[PDB]
Amino acid sequence: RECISIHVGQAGVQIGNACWELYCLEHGIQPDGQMPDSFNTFFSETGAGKHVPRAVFVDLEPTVIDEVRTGTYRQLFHPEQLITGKEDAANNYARGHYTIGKEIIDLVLDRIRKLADQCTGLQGFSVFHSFGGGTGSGFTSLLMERLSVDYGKKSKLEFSIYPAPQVSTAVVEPYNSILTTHTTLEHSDCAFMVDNEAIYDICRRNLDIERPTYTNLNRLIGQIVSSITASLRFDGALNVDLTEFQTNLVPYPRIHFPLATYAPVISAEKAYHEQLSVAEITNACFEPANQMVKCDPRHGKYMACCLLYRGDVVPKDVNAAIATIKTKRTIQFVDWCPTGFKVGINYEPPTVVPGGDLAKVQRAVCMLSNTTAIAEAWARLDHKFDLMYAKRAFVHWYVGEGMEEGEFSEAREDMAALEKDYEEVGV
Amino acid sequence: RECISIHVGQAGVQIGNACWELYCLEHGIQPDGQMDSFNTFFSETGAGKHVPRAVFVDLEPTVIDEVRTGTYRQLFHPEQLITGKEDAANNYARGHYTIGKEIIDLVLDRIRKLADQCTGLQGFSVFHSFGGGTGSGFTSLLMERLSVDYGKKSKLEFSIYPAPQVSTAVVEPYNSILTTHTTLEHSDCAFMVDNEAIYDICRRNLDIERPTYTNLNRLIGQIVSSITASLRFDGALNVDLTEFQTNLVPYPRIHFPLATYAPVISAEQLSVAEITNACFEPANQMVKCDPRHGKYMACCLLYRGDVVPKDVNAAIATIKTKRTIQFVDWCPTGFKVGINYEPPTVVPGGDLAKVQRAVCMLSNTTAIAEAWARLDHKFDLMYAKRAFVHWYVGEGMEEGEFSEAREDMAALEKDYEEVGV
Amino acid sequence: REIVHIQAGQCGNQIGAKFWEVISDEHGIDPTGSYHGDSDLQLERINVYYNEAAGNKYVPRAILVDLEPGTMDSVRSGPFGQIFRPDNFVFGQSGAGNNWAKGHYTEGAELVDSVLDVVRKESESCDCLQGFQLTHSLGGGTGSGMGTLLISKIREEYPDRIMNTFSVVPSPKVSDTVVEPYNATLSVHQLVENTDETYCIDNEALYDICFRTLKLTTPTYGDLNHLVSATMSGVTTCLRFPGQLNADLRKLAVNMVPFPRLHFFMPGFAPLTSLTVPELTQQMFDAKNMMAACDPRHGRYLTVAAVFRGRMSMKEVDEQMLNVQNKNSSYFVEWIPNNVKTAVCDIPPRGLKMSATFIGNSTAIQELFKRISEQFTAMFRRKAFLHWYTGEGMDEMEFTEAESNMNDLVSEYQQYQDA
Amino acid sequence: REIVHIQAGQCGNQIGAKFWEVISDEHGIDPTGSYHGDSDLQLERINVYYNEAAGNKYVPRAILVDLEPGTMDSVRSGPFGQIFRPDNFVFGQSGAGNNWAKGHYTEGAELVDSVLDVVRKESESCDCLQGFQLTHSLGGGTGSGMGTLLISKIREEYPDRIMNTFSVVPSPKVSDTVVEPYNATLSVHQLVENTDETYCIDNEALYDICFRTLKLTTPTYGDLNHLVSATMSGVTTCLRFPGQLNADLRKLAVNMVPFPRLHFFMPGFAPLTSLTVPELTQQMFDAKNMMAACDPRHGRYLTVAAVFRGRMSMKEVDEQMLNVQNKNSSYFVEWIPNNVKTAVCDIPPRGLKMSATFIGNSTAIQELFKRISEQFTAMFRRKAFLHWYTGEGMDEMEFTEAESNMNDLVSEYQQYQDA
Amino acid sequence: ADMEVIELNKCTSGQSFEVILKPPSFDPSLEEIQKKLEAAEERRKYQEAELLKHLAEKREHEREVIQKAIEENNNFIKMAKEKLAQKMESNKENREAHLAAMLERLQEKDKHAEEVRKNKELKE
Ligand SMILES: Nc1nc2c(ncn2[C@@H]2O[C@H](COP(=O)(O)OP(=O)(O)OP(=O)(O)O)[C@@H](O)[C@H]2O)c(=O)[nH]1
Ligand SMILES: Nc1nc2c(ncn2[C@@H]2O[C@H](COP(=O)(O)OP(=O)(O)OP(=O)(O)O)[C@@H](O)[C@H]2O)c(=O)[nH]1
Ligand SMILES: COc1cc2c(c(OC)c1OC)-c1ccc(OC)c(=O)cc1[C@@H](NC(=O)CS)CC2
Ligand SMILES: COc1cc2c(c(OC)c1OC)-c1ccc(OC)c(=O)cc1[C@@H](NC(=O)CS)CC2
Ligand SMILES: Nc1nc2c(ncn2[C@@H]2O[C@H](COP(=O)(O)OP(=O)(O)O)[C@@H](O)[C@H]2O)c(=O)[nH]1
Ligand SMILES: Nc1nc2c(ncn2[C@@H]2O[C@H](COP(=O)(O)OP(=O)(O)O)[C@@H](O)[C@H]2O)c(=O)[nH]1
Ligand SMILES: [Mg+2]
Ligand SMILES: [Mg+2]
Ligand SMILES: [Mg+2]
Repeated sequence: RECISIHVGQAGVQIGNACWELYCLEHGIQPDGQMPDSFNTFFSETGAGKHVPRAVFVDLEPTVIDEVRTGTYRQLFHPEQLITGKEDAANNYARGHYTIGKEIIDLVLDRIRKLADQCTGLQGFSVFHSFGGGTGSGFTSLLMERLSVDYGKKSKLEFSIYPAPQVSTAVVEPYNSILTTHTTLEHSDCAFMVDNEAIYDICRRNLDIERPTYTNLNRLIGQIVSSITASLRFDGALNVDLTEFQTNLVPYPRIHFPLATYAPVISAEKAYHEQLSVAEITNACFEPANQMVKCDPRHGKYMACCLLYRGDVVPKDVNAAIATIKTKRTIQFVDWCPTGFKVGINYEPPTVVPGGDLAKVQRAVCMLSNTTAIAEAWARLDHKFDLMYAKRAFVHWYVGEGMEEGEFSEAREDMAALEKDYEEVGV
Repeated sequence: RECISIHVGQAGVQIGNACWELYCLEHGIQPDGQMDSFNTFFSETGAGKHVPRAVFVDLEPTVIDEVRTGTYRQLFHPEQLITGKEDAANNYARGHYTIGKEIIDLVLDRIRKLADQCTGLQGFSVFHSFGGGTGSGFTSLLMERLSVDYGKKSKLEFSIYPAPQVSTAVVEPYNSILTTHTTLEHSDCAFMVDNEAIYDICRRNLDIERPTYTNLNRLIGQIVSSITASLRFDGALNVDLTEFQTNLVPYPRIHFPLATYAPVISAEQLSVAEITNACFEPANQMVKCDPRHGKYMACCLLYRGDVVPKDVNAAIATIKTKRTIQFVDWCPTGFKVGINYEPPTVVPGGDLAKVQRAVCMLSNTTAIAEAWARLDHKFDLMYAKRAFVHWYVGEGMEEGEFSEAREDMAALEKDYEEVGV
Repeated sequence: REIVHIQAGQCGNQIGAKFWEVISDEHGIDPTGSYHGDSDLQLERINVYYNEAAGNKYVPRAILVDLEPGTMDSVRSGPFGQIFRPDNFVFGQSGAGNNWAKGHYTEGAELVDSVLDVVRKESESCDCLQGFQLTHSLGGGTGSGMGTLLISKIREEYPDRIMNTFSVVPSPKVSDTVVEPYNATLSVHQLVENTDETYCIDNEALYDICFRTLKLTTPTYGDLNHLVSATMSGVTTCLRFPGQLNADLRKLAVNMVPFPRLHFFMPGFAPLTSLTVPELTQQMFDAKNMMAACDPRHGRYLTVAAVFRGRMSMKEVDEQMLNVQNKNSSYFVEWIPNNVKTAVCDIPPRGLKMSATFIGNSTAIQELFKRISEQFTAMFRRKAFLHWYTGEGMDEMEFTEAESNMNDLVSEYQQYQDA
Repeated sequence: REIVHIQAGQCGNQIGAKFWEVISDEHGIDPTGSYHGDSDLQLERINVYYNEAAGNKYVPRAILVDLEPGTMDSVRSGPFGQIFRPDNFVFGQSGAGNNWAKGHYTEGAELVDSVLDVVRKESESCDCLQGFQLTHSLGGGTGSGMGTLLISKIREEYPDRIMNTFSVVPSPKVSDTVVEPYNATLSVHQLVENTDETYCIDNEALYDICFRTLKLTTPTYGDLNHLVSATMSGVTTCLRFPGQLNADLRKLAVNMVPFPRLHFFMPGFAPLTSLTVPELTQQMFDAKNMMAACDPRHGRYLTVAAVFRGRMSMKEVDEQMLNVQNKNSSYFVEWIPNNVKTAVCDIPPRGLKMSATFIGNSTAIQELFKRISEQFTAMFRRKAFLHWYTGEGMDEMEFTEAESNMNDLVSEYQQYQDA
Repeated sequence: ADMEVIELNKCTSGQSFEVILKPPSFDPSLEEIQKKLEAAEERRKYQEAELLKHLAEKREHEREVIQKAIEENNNFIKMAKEKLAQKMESNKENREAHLAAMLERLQEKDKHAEEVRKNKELKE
């Protein structure tokens, strides 16, 4: 039925800031308020005009949220769904999860419950946050723990941002990622990882931008997310229910992180070109250069594939495209699991931002796969962490806020385990 | 901030008489009265006059009387000139006990009358003879008591070490040893001036067959000027006493730095490199001896006049290449260089000429102890027979105080030698 | 979020004075007056370094401290003399020192409270206080002794916020006192304990840059400060200017200092004296261009942080910045991943069309501590000029206790040239 | 600072009378009148030897004592007879003596008070009294006996100030009495105890100088006094004249007498009778030219003091003065350092273009004491003329007690020809 | 290739259908735990309550230094103020005694003359 979005910390905020804008454009809601159920999934028809989101934005410093209460969309939200916190997260889980968090948790927790109160039978939360990064790791982890206390069943879907050297990280980043992903794991149902290097990469090979901005990256991520939710905003089979999301992608409680691949990304200017064939975009879906987490599944195995189409598309083709997508390709499905392909088509065409860098497209695909090769990213992170921890590199800052040296072991200890589970699923 | 000068006894008085005159000429104060910076040493009194922060004391009038006679008569206050009718007699025992006691309270109180118009005084510069009646006696007593009334405040003495030719007195060595003992635990840093060294410089340089006091004093005047200068002008070399001494004395044992004046040349331009070169030359010292023998444990260069550091450097470089560096084991290679742009003015009818630039060099060497020996020997050898001791026992001194004092000089001479590598 | 600036002791005061008038003209501020300059940015984070008072006026959040008038009245009747808030100056009057003891006990303690209670009014005035930064010399005493004291008293009243300092470490050439090594060692120990980050400006390095590489014979205290002053603007740029980072100054700490013992940074500047990019990097990573007498070669870098300046393409920067830690990839500790971060800002400094500055946490700094500890134990051997301190109240073993702490600092930096 | 002059007993009175008229013409003073003479100096320290009265007038600070009128009225109707203050003369009237006893007990004591009470007036009139000097003979009694008494009574009323005497020690040739040795010994003892310095003018020496080196056959008391009189001016010069020394007369004592036992000086003069410099020194250091019958050869010098006179270059004096204690460097005790001091003054004496005088504390003086103690124990053996004293009240053992003290003085001087 | 697809659901603006390709071939978050969180407060408040009880420690050694200083000085004055005074008492007593012994001997070889002139009264 209903559906709350939570955006915590800079990355979280700004990402949602850009996908709440694609949402509006998709459902035609002029910023201020109304349009001249279906999409009630995400908005609450407030007042006798306005349309307002079911979202909450939290950051531990103003700055980011302040720019939201400034630029148009200023009117779009309620002042109360925008929580801000004066003192910064400092860049270490330990602060966000303990010291600085505690102080703002009770105010957030209560407001998201103020939103869930006008929802006859809520469904769950979609949460957006950074992997490394101050409050993104810290506060998130704490939110989720307590969200599990106040909302027993209700599912939790996280949209995490896996950090990458070039789109500037922070030295301590790997600690933070490992740290959150530990506590946070036994509490999420299914999570969508997004490698910043992958998106930086797509913006280069495709949009052709020498220096990709955040505002450039986010727009693209916006689209992937839109395509992910979509299903449950327009209502029309395949993932029309948060439950049905995990039921289709995660076979194991170990919160599995599906690998997302977006269809045709092509720059305006190239806009008035040729419409890409239904067969072709599917064909571009089984292509590493177009993933969302840098790695490669021609290596590992697949244990649940999903195709989410959008626009002008009849199944008749989607079929013949699948047929030929198997013939001269790396099928490599895993031992005890069908050959999934829960196909979903959502006739509603892919709208894109007006001054954007991508053009309108006749039809687009999404493909959410749960492969074993996604663990190649859990490795890349562990190594960084392991190698720094080999000398207590920056640990003292965390012990400083009040953490145990033990929680560092105990967390990497899980990541050692997960990487084992992942590999263990192979044939 | 402020700075009191005290001149006790003949030598003390006359020396100051001549460097208070070089002071005036340096700061241009027409004797009569008038013309901060210049304030370190003078108190702007009345709505005209400039007057020194000094006190002159002697136990007979004579000397002081000539001061209240010759021009400069107006320059001081009548009070700052204390005089005492009965002489010191030439024996510490009198100056420190018998005849002193009587005038100490009156001096002590007047110098405090001077220090009262001084928002945050600094210390005293005291000029006195080594052997010599009240120079040894009274001085010693003054310093004891100054330490009682002025806790912290530093004491800088300018002592005159006696020498056979510019007439001494048979008993001189007793007196010197005597004062330098009591006086030692109470001074912070002292500048010794060998009368033989100055007699010597006036011969090799000024070319005077018979050097007068008035001839010697003029020269000493200059050395002293260059020493103080820094803290009179002001923002230059050795600012606020303390940082002056903190620079020369490494050990509480009052260390007596060795002074060497730059170019002394008679009236009727020397290179920056050359005068520095003349500074490491025994024939130009202030205490006859030689440091090519002992070691250096803190060197200081105090320039005056037209000088850029660019040269002072290249002069030092070459001053070490073909020379006896000989610095001591545990101490850098000092050379706190200080330049004081203000040119070296000299007395008008004087024997030395105006000079473009002059150097000062204050070094604390171990070889300065060669003078502490030359004195001990004289003393030791006379005391070997109680030579004149009875005159001291006569005023009321103990034969023990003679032992107890030489006893320290035995110790000092040990310490000095002990600092060697 | 907002920082106060303490500036104490002849060197500190002179150093900072140039800092102030240098950033003030960057932001476009008159001796008193406000803005004037067709730029617009400037003002965003002007907040950070300027509490602003009556009418237009800008007045820096600065406290001025010393134990002798002179040096202060040098500023007042000087560059941007009128800029500072009058009762923000804290005179000393009494004897200076040039002896630590005096400044950290006797003549020091005397003032402390009257300063502490002026930093207290600036701080509590701040909307959200970030921390303090202080400038002072480690040699001499009216700032190396009072300074190390001021800070020991800031933590205690502000454990909370972080402590930042720019400290000029002294050398045997271009020095006024024989005792400097005593004063230096005595502070180094203090710095280690109560500060989060300390920038080392070595004067030996400084002199070397003017004469060894800039034909400047007699190096004034002037063209020497010009170096420090330019470097200091470079180091802060990111917290006073754009909207790229933002710089919590805490984020800067948590990310530059891997190990508690406040690790001391050696800074470096690009073009100099009173520029292709590959040409700029090659220079900013050269020993011949560090602000501390060291030589990153004789030691690995723990973490490095560089900040460029001027209209230039980051495409080239990111490329050249990778090309340094490659032709030199052995000198970047490999147990800390992306340990070298670069920031670019596009508002040129004084003159200069292009500019870069560099912050480095390098174990080669060990070399500097070793050389001051060399003249220290070389003097404290046969207890040198020590009686100057004994006298002001200090104990003999408070020297050994400092020397001992300091050598460990060397024995730790030398421990992390590991694997 | 200021000295009074007692002058007692025929010899003393005559001796001093020439002294007075000799210095008076040096200073340019009339029989009464004041100054007259184109010189200007003179008057500085005229203070020292002349209390000045009504109008101009100069009147010497002199007390005249005797035990028989004659000798006094010899002065009054004589040289500068009018010069002395009238009630400053103290007549005796009664028997003279020429026997110590009479002058130190019976006829002596009788007067003492009336003299003492006049020295008391002169002294207490003095602005700052330096001490007394007395002239008298050791042989005979009206001054050798009253004198030694007068002084025994000055100390007691004046322990304070110092006692100076010029005493003529008598000889077997040119003598009026067989008893002189008794009178001499009896005083020598007294002098030893209550005086700080005593100059010995030996009459044996004196006679020798006139006949043995001056072709003068019958030596009057006249040309003989001329020697003593000239010597006495030479010895005092430095206290009555310049501004080179000043001479506290106590300074003179503290510096000439190493040992308490008042050591007796033998004086010597340069040119004589009634001069190149090397020629002047060679003479002033010659036995043949000492004022006491001795011979510095048979004994070392403890300390020596020489005072030149007249326009001559000190350059030469200091040179020659070193050249004496070199060609004779064995005769200057080496346990007392710079033990020979020389003073030069430029106001010539009577006649003489050049002049020098000499003061010597020499162990050879022993020779003199020995020779009077030789005729003493040579008479007191079989108790000679002794009954002349026994009778005036003296005790037999007061002679042995004197003799004993005296021989020690010899046994002490002879002790210091040590090493 | 040879697929056969089954179709679960046909909406208004959608259509979902699964396509099986080949036979697979096989066979309490706990509330109470905010005490974990408020264990960190009482460990951080410790860290700081330390480097504070450990800082006011330095503080009262600064009082001690300013103190051994002023008291260092005192014991130079009130020890060498009475080193002078009880030595210029050694002095008065010594000379006064030297000058009193010098009259003692003098007033007696005086009161002997008087007593042996009174011998010339019985004698002559
Ligand atoms: N894709 C994307 N990544 C971002 C964005 N902003 C920050 N990041 C990334 O997020 C990580 C840092 O997380 P932050 O959001 O800045 O951390 P935070 O504590 O939540 O935010 P602050 O409280 O402002 O420090 C790094 O990995 C960055 O690359 C963004 O707008 N888009
Ligand atoms: N350089 C220098 N030395 C002097 C001067 N006057 C005296 N002396 C020396 O000082 C020492 C004697 O000291 P005095 O000043 O005479 O002794 P005083 O007791 O202080 O003075 P008086 O009371 O006059 O005895 C000897 O070393 C002399 O050579 C002088 O004017 N200049
Ligand atoms: C009466 O006037 C005289 C007074 C004095 C001295 C003296 O002999 C030269 C006199 O002439 C007879 C005198 C004496 C003795 C010394 O030692 C032998 C001496 O060093 C020094 C002196 C004289 N002083 C000096 O030579 C001082 S530089 C002062 C005392
Ligand atoms: C004062 O402003 C600065 C503040 C900071 C940084 C910095 O670069 C040195 C600054 O410039 C001086 C900074 C530092 C260093 C890092 O590690 C070496 C890092 O990863 C990261 C940073 C900065 N953060 C980032 O670069 C993430 S984009 C934030 C902290
Ligand atoms: N670079 C820089 N260093 C200075 C300056 N002035 C002094 N110093 C150094 O700092 C040390 C002493 O500092 P100083 O300010 O004189 O001591 P203070 O009384 O504590 O302020 C000296 O050794 C100098 O090398 C300055 O103007 N700039
Ligand atoms: N040179 C000097 N000696 C004299 C003179 N008169 C006497 N004498 C010597 O002094 C001794 C005693 O002198 P005199 O005056 O008769 O004794 P008086 O009774 O004390 O005055 C004699 O033995 C002579 O040797 C004199 O005129 N001049
Ligand atoms: Mg953060
Ligand atoms: Mg004297
Ligand atoms: Mg200074």
